[PDB]
Order: sequence, then C-alpha cells, then structure tokens
Amino acid sequence: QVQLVQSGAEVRKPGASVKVSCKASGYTFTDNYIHWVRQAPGQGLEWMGWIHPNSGATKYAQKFEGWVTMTRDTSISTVYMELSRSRSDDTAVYYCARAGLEPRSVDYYFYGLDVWGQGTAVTVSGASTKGPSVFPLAPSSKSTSGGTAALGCLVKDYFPEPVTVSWNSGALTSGVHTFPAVLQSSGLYSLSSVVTVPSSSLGTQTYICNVNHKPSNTKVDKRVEP
Amino acid sequence: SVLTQPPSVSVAPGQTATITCGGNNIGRKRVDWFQQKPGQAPVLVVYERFSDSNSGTTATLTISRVEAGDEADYYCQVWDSDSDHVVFGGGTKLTVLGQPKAAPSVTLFPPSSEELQANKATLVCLISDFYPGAVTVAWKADSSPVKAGVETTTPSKQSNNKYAASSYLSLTPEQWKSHRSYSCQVTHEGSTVEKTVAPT
Amino acid sequence: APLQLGNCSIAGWILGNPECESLFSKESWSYIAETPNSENGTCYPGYFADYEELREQLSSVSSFERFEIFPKESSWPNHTVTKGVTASCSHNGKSSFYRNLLWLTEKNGLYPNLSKSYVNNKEKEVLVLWGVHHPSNIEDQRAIYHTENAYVSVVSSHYSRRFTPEIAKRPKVRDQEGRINYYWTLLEPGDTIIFEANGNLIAPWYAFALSRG
Ligand SMILES: *[C@@H]1O[C@H](CO)[C@@H](O[C@@H]2O[C@H](CO)[C@@H](O)[C@H](O)[C@H]2NC(C)=O)[C@H](O)[C@H]1NC(C)=O
Ligand SMILES: *[C@@H]1O[C@H](CO)[C@@H](O)[C@H](O)[C@H]1NC(C)=O
Repeated sequence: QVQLVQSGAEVRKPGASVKVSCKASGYTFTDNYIHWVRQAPGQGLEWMGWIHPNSGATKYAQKFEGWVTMTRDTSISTVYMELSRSRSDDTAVYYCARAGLEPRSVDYYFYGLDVWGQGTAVTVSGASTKGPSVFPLAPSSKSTSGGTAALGCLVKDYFPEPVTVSWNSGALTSGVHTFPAVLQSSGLYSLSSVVTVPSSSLGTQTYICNVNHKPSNTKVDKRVEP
Repeated sequence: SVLTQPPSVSVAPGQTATITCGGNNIGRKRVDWFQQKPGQAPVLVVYERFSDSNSGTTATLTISRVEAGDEADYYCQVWDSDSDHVVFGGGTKLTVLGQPKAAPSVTLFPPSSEELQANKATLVCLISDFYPGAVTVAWKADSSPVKAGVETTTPSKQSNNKYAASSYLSLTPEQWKSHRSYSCQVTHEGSTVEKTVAPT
Repeated sequence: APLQLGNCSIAGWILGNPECESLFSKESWSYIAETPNSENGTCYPGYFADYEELREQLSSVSSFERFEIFPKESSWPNHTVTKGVTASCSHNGKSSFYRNLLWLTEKNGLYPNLSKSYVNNKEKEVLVLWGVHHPSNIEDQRAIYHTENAYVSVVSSHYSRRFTPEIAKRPKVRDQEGRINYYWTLLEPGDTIIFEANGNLIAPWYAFALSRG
C-alpha cells in the first residue's frame, strides 16, 4: 500500500551540498509528517528533523540545525533534505519516515513513525587513491602457543577499497583469516591478515603475504619472520 | 532525553526476552519501539508475542517465544516536550543464541620493526571466535586508559559463523617507546580479557 | 421534585462527567439533592465562570431538553474530533471526555480558522457551554493547535467576549498541569450565537433547551 522511495546512494567530497529525495505514494502527501533520521555505520540512529507537506513547517534537532535544509514539493509528492556543507562524520545511511501512528490522547500528541524508507547511503571521504603500507605482524614469544604460533602482516593506510591478501602465493589457505578494513580518522583504510600455523615451522618455513591493491596498481610481497 | 538501553541481551530460543529503556518522565508518554535487522530499514513494533508495559521511570519491551527472525536491533523512542526533540535510544543487540556461546580469543601484535623504521607505530588487537557479536574494547598504556587514536570495527561473521572484531591504536615511535607496556582489554558477558605488548 | 445528583456536583453534571452521566435523566425538577464534594465534578481542572449564577438559574425548571447543538460528525470536517481524550476523565479504564463538549485538535497538520453558529429556533431559552484550553507548555500547544497566538471569540446580541489563551505551568491537579476554563451563556429565542477561533476551543457538543417556569 503506502511506501516511501528514496534517492540512491550519492558519494561526494567534503564541503559539497548533498540532497536526498523521499517520495510518498499510497497516501495523500499532505496528511502526515515526514521525519529524517540518520544512522552512522555500525551505530544507533539520531533524529534530525521533520517537515509537514501541508504547512511547510520545519523543525530541526540542535546538532543538525543550520546545515540541513528540508523542503517539499506537493506537486510531485516528494520531500527533500539538503545537506549543505559535507564533512567526513556525515558519512551514514539516511532514512525518511512518515509519522502515521496517530496519537490517541491530547496528553501525548505525537505521531509515531509507522513506515520508513529504504535508506540512502551518503559517503563523504574525499581522499585520493593511495597505495597500501605493509608491516608484518611478527610473532612474539607470547604469540607462540606450543604446536601452533600466531603471525601475520598489517596492511595500513590505503584508499580505496578493495585489497586482497594471500599467503605463500595461495598455497597457504589453512588457518588464514583476513579481516575487514577500518576507516581511520585520517580518511584511509587499514586491515590485518592473520595465519594460524604450527609453532614448529618458525625459523624453518618462510611466510610471505601477498597484498594486491588494484585501484593504485600496487602489489606488495612481504616476508614475515620471527 | 538520554534514553538508555542495554548493549546486548542473549535469550535462548523459545524463551522470553525483555528490553529495558530508562529515562526521565516517561510516565504518560508512550514509547515507540523500532526493530532493525542487519542491513535493513527499521520497522515499528506493532502489537500476542510482542507487548509493552511502561511503569514510571522505565519502559520495557517483552518478546515471548523468541524466534530466529525476531533477533535484531531494538530502539526505543520518546518525544521530549521541553527539549522539543525526538529522542532515540542507544540500542539493544538482542541475540537469540541458536548456537553455543563463546568467549572471544584475543591476539595483540606489537608495532613491527619496519613500521618503527618508517616512523609509525600501530598496535593490532584481533578479537575472534565469539558469540554473541558484541564486545567493548578498552586500551591501556601502563594501566592508564588511552582514548585517542583508537579505531574499532563492528563485529562480523567469521568463516565459522562466529564473529570477529579488530581494533587499532596509532602511535609515533616515541609514544610506543615511552611506556613499559601497552594493553588491549576486551569485555564480553562480564568476562574481561587483557593482552599486553611491551617494547622489551 | 429534586434532582438527586449524588456524588456529582452541578458543574460535573452540567458538563457530562463520565462517571456522572450514568445516573441522571429528568425533565421537570425543582431542587438539587446534591453534595458539594465533587467526587464526580470537573475531571479536568479549571474555573467555572459565573457558576454561582448558573446554579440559581438551573434550579427549578419545567423543561429539560438535551439536543446536539453541533453534531460531532458533521460540524467540524476540517478538525480532528477523536483525539480529545485524557486520563483525567478516564472511564471504565479508558480515557474519555465530557459527553456534552468536544475537544477539537489539528487535522492533517493544520488548524484552520473556524466559524460556526446556532440560530435559536427552539422557541425556548437554550443553555450553551464552552471551554477554553490553557496548556502547560508551548510545545504541547503548538503540537495540538499549531498557532502560537490562539484566540477564541464568542459573539451574540446578549453575550460578547473574546478569549486569548496563554501557556501556564499550574500546580498538578488530577495529574494535569494544563487547565480549561469553562464559560456559559443563555440564548434568547430567535438569537444566534457565533463561535470563531483558531485553536484551544472546547466546542459545545450538546446544548440544553429549558424553560424555568
Ligand atoms: C485566519 O484569520 C486571520 C485573521 O483575520 C487571517 O489573517 C489575515 O488575513 C487577511 C487576508 O485578507 C490579511 O489581510 C491580514 O493581514 C491577516 N492578518 C490579520 C491579523 O488580520 C488568516 O488569513 C485567516 N486564515 C485562514 C486560513 O482563513
Ligand atoms: C475543509 O474546508 C473546506 C471549506 O472551506 C471544505 O470544502 C473541505 O472539504 C474541508 N476539508 C478538507 C480536507 O479540505
């Protein structure tokens, strides 16, 4: 029946106005509120504001007042949120929800958020393509466990995704686990690969991790030694 | 304002699950609960198995005969008249076990020699093989908390359906050499695991 | 013949208190049989204007006719009539309101200017009751009525007064900080009474046609 369609995911450089569209169908656009909320990746949501298409009245949260601007067009039954001035911390998925849960009592006169939208992924990082910086995770005595050691290499400061890691040119696949990358405050990415191997092969078997970064055409081979 | 929810709740399948949402003057105000499955848009909890009961300073959401599809992230929400702001709760990662629990294994790698020779210092703390997928990571430098230059990933499914998480902490070669030891302290279901690396 | 109000006060009975209405249905009475203790009175706190005058006039009436002055379904198409309920007037465990009044709230994010009236054709003198809501905080007022400079105007050839509600934090009575103030007038036969407002009006759902003699 009722649904909210949202503009697709846009990627922008910091400092640029990014606008998200939210269109309503199956109900008379003038009826209910439309709220906007945002969810930082892996975190909770934060309410941002709301606008009523019938009156055009808007209301913003304290953290979001000033830079966000919310408009509407009754003719096309679409509501807009404009994100003037982008910065890295605004990278998040942004939802639009209509307030269709009609309040029952005057005591609590607040329409609840009944139907939501698919979600728009806004990605802002800038950052030019940069080659990975590999630092082997050398096994220490505490990493040795008797019959099985713990060693790897660290892929640090790279942009963009993706990067693939292999060990001994793909011959060593047992005990291998490559972790997903994290976005540092510098704007660059870093991940780690760990290989679980018998502590007997140390100082005898040679361990090399292969790091491939296609976007910058950087291949790194690196020995991991005790 | 500042509604508070638990980081994680674990319930065995077919049992009962309760989620607590604490704040001031919830009283007359109703609390809207939203359910967000991973990678999905949250949906409003409408309501036999689902039922709420608010009393005074705390609102509670209860799920009866928990199912695998019920498992998600739960979010309470209340409008604060004075602040004029809609307030969202912090969040609850409810975990219907369906899989034997496990305490994480921690691996902490020291800054490598060639990163030290490149004028950088990064500690790699690897958290693996755990269930449910929710931990709190705390770094230490000679038993003193460090809350700068820390980056932690959200847990994700491993090769064996268990979860894995990682956390970094960037230094200069001077900060790494200026302390006797550095510690990575993980917490999971009350239990706490600490791993330490030293410049020797 | 008395009226046997019981635990109900005149103000509670005259307005349609939910736990009141279960026991009253008379047409020709002369006395009161009432207890001033309002166990069942103004379930919403406020002031009943010219109350003392109103008890004298109600006392000893030959006829008592209750009729729909403004039908709730037809009179207010551009306003909401179903959300004016409160726990202060709860009945049988469910929030309720006066059986003879109506709490208009916003519809579709708008509270249009309202203009409605009754031309007294009943040939009998009519009792018209209305209230003006005074909310506790500005945010509740904005949510329910949108306009922040609300006005209520009641005009007739015999009665003319314009109310301007204000936002006030008053000590908690029946778990309610806000107040409605209650006002009344008597409509001469052949006279018209006009209500004009942009919010905060407790409209008359039911009016009473009477003859004192
Ligand atoms: C509700 O009533 C107010 C007050 O009369 C209206 O506001 C006036 O509208 C007229 C339009 O001719 C203007 O000339 C005035 O300047 C407005 N202000 C005042 C103080 O009179 C308002 O337009 C009405 N709204 C609706 C929807 O009818
Ligand atoms: C609002 O009032 C107008 C009269 O001015 C009427 O025609 C209309 O049906 C009412 N309702 C809506 C939703 O416009």
